[PDB]
Amino acid sequence: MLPISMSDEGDSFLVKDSLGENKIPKNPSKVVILDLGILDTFDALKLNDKVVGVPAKNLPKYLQQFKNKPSVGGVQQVDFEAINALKPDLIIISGRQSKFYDKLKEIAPTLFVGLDNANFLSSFENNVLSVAKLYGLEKEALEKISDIKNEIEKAKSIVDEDKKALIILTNSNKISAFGPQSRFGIIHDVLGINAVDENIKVGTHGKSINSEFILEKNPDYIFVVDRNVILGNKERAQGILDNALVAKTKAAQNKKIIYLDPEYWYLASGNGLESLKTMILEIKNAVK
Ligand SMILES: [Fe+3]
Repeated sequence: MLPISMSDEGDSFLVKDSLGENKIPKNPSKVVILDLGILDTFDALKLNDKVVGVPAKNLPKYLQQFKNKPSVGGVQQVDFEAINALKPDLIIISGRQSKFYDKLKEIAPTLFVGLDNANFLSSFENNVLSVAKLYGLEKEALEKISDIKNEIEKAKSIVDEDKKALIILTNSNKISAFGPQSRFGIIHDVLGINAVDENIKVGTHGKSINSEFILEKNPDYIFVVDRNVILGNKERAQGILDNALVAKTKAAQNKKIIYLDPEYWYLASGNGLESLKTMILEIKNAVK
């Protein structure tokens, strides 16, 4: 995962990222943001007035200050006609919109703020700082990055190293597991919670598993991300895991099956100076 690089050209920056190269004007004034975390970072840096389009169909509870903005669809259902009609000077995307990069780059300079699951903290810093640098706000960004570092250390200091967690996602009645360096990796990689099974190694899709696997591993914590909440489906993780095999795990018996808010974890708000902070606190409060 290539870090974002910028070179000053007076009125504009020459910007290189994993997907390509763009000329980005300084102080862009009409920004379409498809990544929810970076939307939150815009709010944290007081750049709300620079934003002209957001994915209103997936706008979570903590980003309701952007409901007034023009909708450019959802994080997957990108509305190209809407984006084009706004005439933006900058489009910002993450992993979900990489597939749309060439069409978006025909409308305006398109900055990629991907989170590298193998290098979460560095990519996050580089994403926040590269946005800040467009506006001259490096100093504000560093103070907020330093707040996140502080929250990380508060979380870490409370972790019980004798305990092991499993991370699962639920989608319809299907359960998939995720481990270190996956899309939920920060629970293991940044907050230092031990994985039950270090050998689950996956990215965005996950290992297909069942309630017998979960009992076999017998984790002390189960972190559940229920994709059914995002997709509107009738099935609920709470129903999926209410069975006799899961009931016998240390997790069920100690009431440490923890239902993480998928508006943060699944929508992947990790680029947010305030949303990352809330996710770190959600982990910390679930295990302390
Ligand atoms: Fe998805």
